[PDB]
Amino acid sequence: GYSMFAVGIGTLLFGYWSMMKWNRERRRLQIEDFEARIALMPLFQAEKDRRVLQMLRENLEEEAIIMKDVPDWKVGESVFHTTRWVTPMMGELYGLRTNEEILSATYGFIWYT
Amino acid sequence: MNPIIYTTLIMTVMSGTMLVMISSHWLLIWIGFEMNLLAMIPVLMKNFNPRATEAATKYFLTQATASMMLMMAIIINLLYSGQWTITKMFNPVAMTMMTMALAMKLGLSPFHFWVPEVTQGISLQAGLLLLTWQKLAPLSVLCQISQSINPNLMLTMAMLSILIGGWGGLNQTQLRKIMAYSSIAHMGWMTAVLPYNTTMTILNLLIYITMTLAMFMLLIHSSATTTLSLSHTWNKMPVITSLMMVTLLSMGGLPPLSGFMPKWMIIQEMTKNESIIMPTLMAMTALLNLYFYMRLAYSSSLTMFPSTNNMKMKWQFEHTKQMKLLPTMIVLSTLVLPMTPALSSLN
Amino acid sequence: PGIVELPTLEDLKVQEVKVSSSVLKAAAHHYGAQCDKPNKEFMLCRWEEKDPRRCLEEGKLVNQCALDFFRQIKRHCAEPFTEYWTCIDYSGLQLFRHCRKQQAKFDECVLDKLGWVRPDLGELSKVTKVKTDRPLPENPYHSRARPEPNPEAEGDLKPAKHGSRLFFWTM
Amino acid sequence: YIAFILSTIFVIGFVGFSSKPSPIYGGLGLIVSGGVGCGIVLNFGGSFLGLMVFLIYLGGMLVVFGYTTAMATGDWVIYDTGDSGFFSEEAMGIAALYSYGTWLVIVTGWSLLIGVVVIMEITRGN
Amino acid sequence: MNIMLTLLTNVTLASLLVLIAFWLPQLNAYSEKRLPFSMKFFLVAITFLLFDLEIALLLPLPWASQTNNLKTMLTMALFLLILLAASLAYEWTQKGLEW
Amino acid sequence: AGRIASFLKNAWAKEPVLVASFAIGGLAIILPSLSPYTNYAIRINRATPYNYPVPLRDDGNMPDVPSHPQDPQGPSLEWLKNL
Amino acid sequence: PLVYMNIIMAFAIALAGLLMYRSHLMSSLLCLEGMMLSLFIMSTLIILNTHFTLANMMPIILLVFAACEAALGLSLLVMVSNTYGTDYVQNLNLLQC
Amino acid sequence: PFFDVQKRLGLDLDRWMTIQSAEQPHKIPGRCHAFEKEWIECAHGIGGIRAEKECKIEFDDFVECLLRQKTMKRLSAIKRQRDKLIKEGKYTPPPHHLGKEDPRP
Amino acid sequence: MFMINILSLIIPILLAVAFLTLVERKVLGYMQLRKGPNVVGPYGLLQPIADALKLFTKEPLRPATSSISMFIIAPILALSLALTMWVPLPMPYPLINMNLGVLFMLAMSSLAVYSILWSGWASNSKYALIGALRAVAQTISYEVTLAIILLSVLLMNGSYTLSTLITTQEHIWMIFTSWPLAMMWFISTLAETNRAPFDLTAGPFAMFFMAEYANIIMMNAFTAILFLGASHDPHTPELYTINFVLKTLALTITFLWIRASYPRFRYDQLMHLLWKSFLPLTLALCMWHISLPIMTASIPPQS
Ligand SMILES: CCCCCCCCCCCCCCCCC[C@@H](O)O[C@H](CO[C@H](O)CCCCCCCCCCCCCCC)COP(=O)(O)OCC[N+](C)(C)C
Ligand SMILES: CCCCCCCCCCCCCCCCC[C@@H](O)O[C@H](CO[C@H](O)CCCCCCCCCCCCCCC)COP(=O)(O)OCC[N+](C)(C)C
Ligand SMILES: CCCCCCCC/C=C\CCCCCCCC(=O)O[C@H](COC(=O)CCCCCCC/C=C/CCCCCCCC)COP(=O)(O)OCCN
Ligand SMILES: CCCCCCCC/C=C\CCCCCCCC(=O)O[C@H](COC(=O)CCCCCCC/C=C/CCCCCCCC)COP(=O)(O)OCCN
Repeated sequence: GYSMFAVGIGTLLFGYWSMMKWNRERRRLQIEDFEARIALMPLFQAEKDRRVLQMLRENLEEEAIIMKDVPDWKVGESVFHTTRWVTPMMGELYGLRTNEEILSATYGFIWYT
Repeated sequence: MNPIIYTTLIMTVMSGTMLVMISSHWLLIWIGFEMNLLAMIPVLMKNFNPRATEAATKYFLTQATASMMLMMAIIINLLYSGQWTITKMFNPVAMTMMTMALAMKLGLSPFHFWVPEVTQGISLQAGLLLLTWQKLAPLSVLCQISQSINPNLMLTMAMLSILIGGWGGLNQTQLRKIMAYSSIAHMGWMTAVLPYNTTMTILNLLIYITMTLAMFMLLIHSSATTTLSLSHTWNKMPVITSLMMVTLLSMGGLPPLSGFMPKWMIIQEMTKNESIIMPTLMAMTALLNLYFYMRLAYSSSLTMFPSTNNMKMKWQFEHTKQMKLLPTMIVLSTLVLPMTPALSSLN
Repeated sequence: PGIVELPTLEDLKVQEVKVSSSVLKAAAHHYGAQCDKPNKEFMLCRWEEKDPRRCLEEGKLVNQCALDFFRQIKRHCAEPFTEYWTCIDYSGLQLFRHCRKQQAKFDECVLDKLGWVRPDLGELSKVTKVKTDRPLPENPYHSRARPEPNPEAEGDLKPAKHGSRLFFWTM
Repeated sequence: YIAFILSTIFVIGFVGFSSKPSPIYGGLGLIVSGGVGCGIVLNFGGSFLGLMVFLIYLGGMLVVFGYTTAMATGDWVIYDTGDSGFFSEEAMGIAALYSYGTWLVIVTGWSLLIGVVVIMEITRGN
Repeated sequence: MNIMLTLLTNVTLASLLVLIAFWLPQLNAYSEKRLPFSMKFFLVAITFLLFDLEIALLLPLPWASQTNNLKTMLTMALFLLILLAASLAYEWTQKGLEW
Repeated sequence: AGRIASFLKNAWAKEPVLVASFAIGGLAIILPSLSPYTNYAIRINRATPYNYPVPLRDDGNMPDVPSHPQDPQGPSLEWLKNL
Repeated sequence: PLVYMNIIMAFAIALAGLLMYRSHLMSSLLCLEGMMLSLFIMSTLIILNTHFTLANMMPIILLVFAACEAALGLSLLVMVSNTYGTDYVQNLNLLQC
Repeated sequence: PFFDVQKRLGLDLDRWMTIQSAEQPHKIPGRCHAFEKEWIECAHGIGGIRAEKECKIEFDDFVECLLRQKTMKRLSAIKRQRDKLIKEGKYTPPPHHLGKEDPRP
Repeated sequence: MFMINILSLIIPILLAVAFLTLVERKVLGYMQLRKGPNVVGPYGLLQPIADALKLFTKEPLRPATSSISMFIIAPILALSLALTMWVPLPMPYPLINMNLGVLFMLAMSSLAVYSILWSGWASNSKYALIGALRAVAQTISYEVTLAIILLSVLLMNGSYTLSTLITTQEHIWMIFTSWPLAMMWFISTLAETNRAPFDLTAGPFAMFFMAEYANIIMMNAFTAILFLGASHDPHTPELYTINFVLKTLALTITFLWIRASYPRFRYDQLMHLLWKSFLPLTLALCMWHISLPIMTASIPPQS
């Protein structure tokens, strides 16, 4: 009676202690991984900005070519009253590209398993 | 039910209403309406019989549909503007949906059909609660968004409510249906003034609540639910019938009683906005409510109907439970016209 | 209304860092320790200007700094680095904890070659300060002028003239 | 236009069960519609909320509905551009319920307890 | 799209196997010759529904434990569980769990 | 004190499941407010960097803010390692 | 766009079906539940598209409350059946205007 | 009607969830954080009538960010013109828009 | 080669539930002082083939008055769900790596009652309808406590990802951290599959039986992953697969042992068991497992 409860409490406490140590170690490992990501982040930001700007410029050149004969069109006009930079939507960067890469940029992360 | 459970349910109803009244987030207002509806159903069904169950299911279906459309209006408003605060409605379709949902919650015409049946099905205490307390939350929400209401729709529903209440009250011999149609007409009067002045709406609501509380408590004291049952009260307690006659005269808008104060004020306010035809029609139509109030007064206290022999035994007994605030309700519903300028307290 | 200004494709040309994610992860700690200054200048500029087009020069600078770092690694510590990033590249999670042994070798090698000390725990997540000559933007949000507030009347309260003045009431 | 195809099916199932034929078959139609809607939410990116539909809605509420019945007789453009970091924003916003939404938790728990009490009182009968 | 293909394959195989099972023995020639409505079962279903709603509320706990507001989160989680236990106790005491 | 002891002894017989349930629930309610490691858990949650640390513009008036990650200024995680 | 329109159209169809009332009050409850499911989908899509993080609780909340209401309605239905032997809508004619 | 208990007591019962730009967990921004912040700062302390009349620019930009109707209209016009030109046979896509390009990190 | 992976997941499961019938008969026979099938085949190894062929060659007794629609729909849903529950399981790598794998299993398990309800409704009998209603009530009752126990256990894991359970149990099993939750989880899995002591209730029948046995094996595999975590070496996953399969087999044989050992409950008795012994203990242990990681500063990493 008493011995069974003592054994159960003992194994519970041993498991609690082991899991405490392991979870603290896992927290430290996660911090190390997050620090590596933080160190790598600025280069990724620079590359992302360059890529977005290149896509926007290419779309601008193609729009200038296509909409030449349209009477009332203005090439590269904004839809906002403000002159502040606005982050582009997905349809703005891949609007004129093929369906495979459109579907990639839209659903690749969601459909990846 | 158990008195503890009944008290808890009543407190939950009041807490849902207060949550609607104190919150600035649309989701919390919806939650308050949901809590109120959830706690309201057992109160209607407290005395179990098929009529009470039928009334409870009718009320549930109506209120659930209204709450669903209220959620839809909130979602459309959020879609066209990332806002959750209860303010200007930002969209005409969403505002029309919200107005219709709140109209069905209040029972305004053409969504008036459930009120007489629900009131007839439930007892007199449940009817008192349903016709007094269950109007605060939708009217408060309407007051908060008054600047965005389309006046045409609001005025159409208000005038329809006045007409429907006046016409439907003429045909009734059941007292609870008479109260329901009177409530519909008074709701029309209350909502006809929302586009112009919400203080007038609140004043009308307070006067109507006082009068309805007085009349329902008088009906509970003389436990009558039909015209003929009320015609026997003079042979046991004529004072109750005389007080009820004066209260009915007040409810008809006759000066110098209290019930004249709202209409008068509302008419004045409407005239200040170059609205002349509508207040005229409104008073003409309130004449119908006055007519069936007068018919009740004729059958109740101004004439003496035949009695029964077994009434003699009832002469030997007194009411065991006395309702407090009944004398105060009668006085407040009859004799507060000289204190009219107190409305500047933004009641 | 208005025309969106975009830099030419020539403004977006720079020698790209052409290594994969495992190689970057293997050297992430030393890269953060050594290339901190250009990266922090670029990130401060990015968070202050709120415009990608205003931060291109700092991006080219951080690319150049990364290239210099990787050239030093190539010229000094090629093979231990190769083993370390092959380690990292095998795993599906790219975990640091599987083959610390290789990591040690890499660390030892750099400590013998460039005197590089790996930053400790909690050090790369510190908020540091940047000394820059770039002027602080005054209206990064491009806001217009705020409308003037209401007059905000104030004074001493006096009793209402002749009272409520409601119909026949004299008070 | 995968999202559009799902939407069309969603409306078709709604028309199917809204005709109200043989409430068991209306329940089957509503089950199909709920599955398609959960698929829409999953394809959008709301994994937890779609799975919440699929678990709570389908497996509890429609199951109870069917039990009670048995007793008786254009896209892809409006999307984002960046990434969410090293977590999912939907999970963070949902988990903020215990740190930000104390008021919501209080009112919801009170409502659920009141609902249990109300159901018992109503089904008592007498 | 991988999950879509997996579900399609599972459903296709199930349909094919069940169809062949139901149609293979149909080629040979052979002879080819209420009211009660128990309340208790409805009550069990409704109790399941309400408890499932409370489980839906409790589900985000694995993520709720990283907030830096550990005291508030712990208080609210214990509040939810205590009200769930109170619901069970109320159903138990008013003879709602009998057969 | 006798009545409570008698009630506990009578409940431990013929109702051990409920006694265990109430004991475990009460312990779970009470212990966290008395443990000293809950503050450590809060600190561990604080020290997990999910976002990028945005640097501050130096004006010569921030001696507590380090200029490099290896600088001794700023928060430390030696306590976490020693745990 | 089109996706939002379909969701709204589904809500309108469910509301119309609820207001048709052929028979079988259970069909009315099913229409209410379909309306709520449409609302859930629509609100979830709006909240996810605009990255309103703190609003992610809102769908869950709605769902919970709606299901509670559903339970309530079911109870009412059962009681009505226990009085008449069926859930027929035309049997609820004791109270009239 | 509205009884501002929160403002009287400084409670913040539900104000934390009313706008996109109000202290999201882990500092995760809304998609239209800047437009909403500008509109709120324009309209603050002025009243609904004056805010509706005078802060219309900010609200229009916020609605454009939220629903992107103008952007989708412009993209649709460009795509329709491109489709008409390619059907006629005068414009051809470059290799960048045909998948023949050189990707960058 | 994703189709090859899907087929290599599906077919061996079907073969395993085919031979689990022979293993069950043999084990029950030997615990009953007799032998199982040992004539058809060298040691009964051909018995499942014989039963399958006989079942597929026997006449199907359609009611001739029932709704064919739900009658054919129910086995399809049952077998499809039984096969779908296997795809997120890591051994050591899942076919489909899901963030919320555990929630996915819970959702499909909640779906599983529809086959019972539809088969009972389409049977065109009042007594079969009563039996189906009783089974549905028992199943939902026990899945409540399944869900609560599952969330309590995952509170030490950090997420709903099934692969993380391998990382969580790298040094010690979860059985040592929480054995009472494991006991209640085992009993609830027994009551979920209508297995003795909870078994209170030709082609389509074969499909239903196959779905039931696949569910049994799947539940035991999930229990083995959840509570007895095997060590996984990234450069030799065969070791993890062997350990996981051995633990799953041990748990299945324990199911057979329990079937061979005990009488069966009454309906009210198992309902009382759940609602008055498992639910209070589960709620108390859920409070304990919420409080414990905060008390001991042992919160798992991921968020
Ligand atoms: C029949 C006449 C009506 C009777 C009404 C019942 C009488 C008993 C009620 C007892 C007094 C209740 C007052 C509560 C005490 C403090 C109230 C205070 O905290 O609230 C203030 C509010 O005080 C109340 O509004 C004043 C109530 C006084 C009612 C008297 C007016 C009656 C009309 C004239 C008829 C004469 C009646 C005289 C005999 C009683 C601040 O309001 P605020 O949160 O900032 O704005 C919300 C309201 N808005 C939206 C309309 C602007
Ligand atoms: C003031 C009047 C008191 C008496 C009247 C009470 C009226 C009815 C009861 C309802 C009132 C609810 C009170 C709690 C309001 C919630 C807000 C407050 O508690 O602050 C929270 C603090 O949390 C508290 O710990 C909540 C404890 C309250 C719950 C325990 C008992 C609740 C019972 C309430 C009645 C429900 C039914 C009764 C059941 C017995 C927020 O914590 P904090 O982290 O700073 O801010 C979050 C934002 N961050 C993330 C940016 C930092
Ligand atoms: C303060 C902490 C609260 C939070 C923890 C709660 C966790 C979950 C527990 C609550 C679940 C619901 C409980 C419902 C209670 C119902 C009680 C009841 O009515 O049962 C009685 C029987 O039980 C009773 O007698 C009433 C309760 C008895 C006392 C139970 C424990 C009380 C406190 C004991 C522990 C105190 C602290 C322990 C400290 C020990 C040292 C560490 C009737 O049972 P029948 O099914 O009708 O069968 C009887 C015929 N054979
Ligand atoms: C300071 C730290 C505190 C730590 C807190 C934890 C402390 C733990 C205290 C003890 C907890 C143990 C609880 C374990 C489960 C208890 C459930 C229970 O006891 O229910 C029984 C009943 O449970 C059963 O008997 C179900 C068994 C059904 C037969 C099925 C076969 C089971 C036997 C085979 C062994 C199973 C092994 C499982 C291993 C799982 C591996 C994954 C009660 O029923 P009654 O006797 O009728 O009494 C109540 C009525 N008045």
